[PDB]
Amino acid sequence: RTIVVTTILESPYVMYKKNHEQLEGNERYEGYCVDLAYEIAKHVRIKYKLSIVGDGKYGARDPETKIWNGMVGELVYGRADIAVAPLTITLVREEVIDFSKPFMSLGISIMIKKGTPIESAEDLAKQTEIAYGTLDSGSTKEFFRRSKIAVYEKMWSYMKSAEPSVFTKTTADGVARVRKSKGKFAFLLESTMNEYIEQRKPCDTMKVGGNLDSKGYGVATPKGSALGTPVNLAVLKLSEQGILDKLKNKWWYDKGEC
Amino acid sequence: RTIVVTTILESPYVMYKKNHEQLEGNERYEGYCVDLAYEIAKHVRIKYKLSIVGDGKYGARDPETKIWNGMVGELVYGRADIAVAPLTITLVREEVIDFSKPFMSLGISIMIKKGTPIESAEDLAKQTEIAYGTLDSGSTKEFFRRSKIAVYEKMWSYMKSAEPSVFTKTTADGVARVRKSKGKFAFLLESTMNEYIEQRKPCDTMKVGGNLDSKGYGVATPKGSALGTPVNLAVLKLSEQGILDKLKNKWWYDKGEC
Ligand SMILES: C=C(C)[C@H]1CN[C@H](C(=O)O)[C@H]1CC(=O)O
Ligand SMILES: C=C(C)[C@H]1CN[C@H](C(=O)O)[C@H]1CC(=O)O
Ligand SMILES: [Zn+2]
Ligand SMILES: [Zn+2]
Repeated sequence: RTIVVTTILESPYVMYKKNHEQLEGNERYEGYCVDLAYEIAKHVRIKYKLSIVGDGKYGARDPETKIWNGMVGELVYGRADIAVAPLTITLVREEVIDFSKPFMSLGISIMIKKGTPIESAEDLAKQTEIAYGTLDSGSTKEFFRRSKIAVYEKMWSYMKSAEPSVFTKTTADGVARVRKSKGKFAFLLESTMNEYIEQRKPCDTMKVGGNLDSKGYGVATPKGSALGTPVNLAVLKLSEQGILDKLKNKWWYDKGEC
Repeated sequence: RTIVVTTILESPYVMYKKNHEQLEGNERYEGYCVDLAYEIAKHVRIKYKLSIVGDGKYGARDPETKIWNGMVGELVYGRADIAVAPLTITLVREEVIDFSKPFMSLGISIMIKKGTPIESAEDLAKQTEIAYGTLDSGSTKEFFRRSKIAVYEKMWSYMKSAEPSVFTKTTADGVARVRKSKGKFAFLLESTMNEYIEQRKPCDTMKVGGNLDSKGYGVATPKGSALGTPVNLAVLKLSEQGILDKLKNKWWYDKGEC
């Protein structure tokens, strides 16, 4: 009866509240995706419990074992009913779970320390004084691994052999590396996280140039679930009421520190 | 066996070629959605025929008869297998047909003649010297009709009573009215058409301000169709190959006249 909603810690989508150790159940979390889960549950009329995904991953298939990890895996193996997180809509995931229409749009983008002489991906690809990298797993890394576009193929060729490794484990690590590189590191990450960080102190990063692609985050359910259709319609309803726009403003811009 | 693909004339999505009267079948049309139909058909492996929708409408339900008109109606009543056009993904349509993930993103936007002193929707709502309106039917008009947001409610209140009528029948009429108003008419229309027109001679219009909402166009199929899943995956595949970006550039920007 109580619906299991898998998600993952990532600012400002899902975060522990400051006093979370005094709170219980859903009340210990806050963020965009926390607010979105509450609005979807009200429209679909369900009771639910937020569960943080055990392995801390989003979702990819191990090439050797064929096992799906992360939140995707939770849905595929029947351990969760719905995933609500910044889970990028990609063909390999859509083949195994269902995604709602997108609740947020985004693209891969470039984050630099203010003053770095880079304005585009082409600017990065042409040189190597300024190192650049992606998270060590995820949709952005796969974008580069799989691209057949000249400039991105060149970038992937550089990133896979660069030493020391240009890959980072978490968004916070990628950000700290831009901040502590003295302008010699640029981080390639989703425009949404890039936009959020650009409004946080110390106000020393910025998003530069256009995005390299155009995609969306979606709410995900197992294939065949009776919740899929109602969740999808709930997302469109919230879009048309202006609620997704209000939530983005609330968590990115209303209390922007810059 | 041959798949019926319903669509509609709208530049630069679907247009007759200059010598179309000497050509037959699919070869008489060209445009973004013509190229998109060809790429989807190749991936899904189907033979198809493009049919221009008889009533020249996109899709809405008559409040008296309950009958669906336009391309949506063609799908619902079984007269077409797929619709490929700038058909906006909206909750009322998604309740009755299936949409693919979005192949293009867009929002309602404002088109002005160069020099008009308007930079936002708030600027329009505050005054009446510069008249403003939408197409007489479609998603944009319904956006305003249904909005509960203060500024848009005020705009809808003005538009519904304004005399002479601020509504127009077609994009071309709305555009001609901006061009022939001497700066006293602004047209509210989807950002995609706004962007296209801004690159056509005489180069005297522009898109101003941000978009008022954020949505997408989708390829549509009847509910239950065996083509729905393969079409959806085809759209994601083309997105990830960069083909949707290439097609947008081809039809909007590569031969831009401005
Ligand atoms: C935060 C992470 C690791 C996630 C979020 N969206 C992508 C995903 O759904 O794969 C990942 C980021 C990216 O790959 O840059
Ligand atoms: C061209 C037209 C009348 C269509 C295209 N997209 C919207 C639709 O799918 O309703 C309409 C435009 C708009 O309402 O501004
Ligand atoms: Zn704790
Ligand atoms: Zn003819």
